[PDB]
Amino acid sequence: LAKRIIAALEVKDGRVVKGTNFENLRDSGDPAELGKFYSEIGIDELVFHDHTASVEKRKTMLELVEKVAEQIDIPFTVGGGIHDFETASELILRGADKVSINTAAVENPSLITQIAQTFGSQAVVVAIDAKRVDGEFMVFTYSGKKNTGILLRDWVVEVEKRGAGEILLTSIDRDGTKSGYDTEMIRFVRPLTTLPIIASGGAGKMEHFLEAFLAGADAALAASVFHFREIDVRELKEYLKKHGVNVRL
Repeated sequence: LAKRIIAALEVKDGRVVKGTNFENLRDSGDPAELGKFYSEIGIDELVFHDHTASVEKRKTMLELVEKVAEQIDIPFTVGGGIHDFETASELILRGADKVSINTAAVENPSLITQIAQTFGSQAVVVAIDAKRVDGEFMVFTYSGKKNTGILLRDWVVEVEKRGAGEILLTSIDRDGTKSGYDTEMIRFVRPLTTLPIIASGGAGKMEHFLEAFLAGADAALAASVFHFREIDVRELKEYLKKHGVNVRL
């Protein structure tokens, strides 16, 4: 099955947060320029997660989307504080291919269906942040601050029922570490859904990507390993292809 390598760019006020090690760029903090660069070195898709203050957030995210869309021809997803249909709609119309929803989806699962009814299931990425609590995988909202008491098992099934197109599955246990993707979590989710699963959290070395794909991920997302050039994207794809993973070269 075909596998995707996805770069996540954390943004705020139209700037990439903590930038990159790429000396070749005019501006290593320019999300559009960085996105273009990633598409040229072989990234399959981009995910932008915005952290801009409330007063300028809506306009800032729309400007980001417009600027990014001019520079790239590969799919991109935008998210971070999308709480209703109109916000999602404006972002897709302005150029995003997909939107990520998380806290708002948990609080109002019909939001998934609402977006999907106009933009198709393929436009809706449900980001699920999960962690082990007393031996069970639980869903967390508010940037991992709130244990919802909802079992990951139940939420995955509901997300697909509501019409999501893809699940962006972040293990809070691994996110920010470089210890590996949470392959147990990925394997737990795999049989519960037909949807593409984007593995997120824990990437540290090329072998972690192989492990994630063996676990049943359809895509693997990473940020700082790419931005700080711990992993070269071309080298990663060549590595994965060598070991039998169907990646696009």
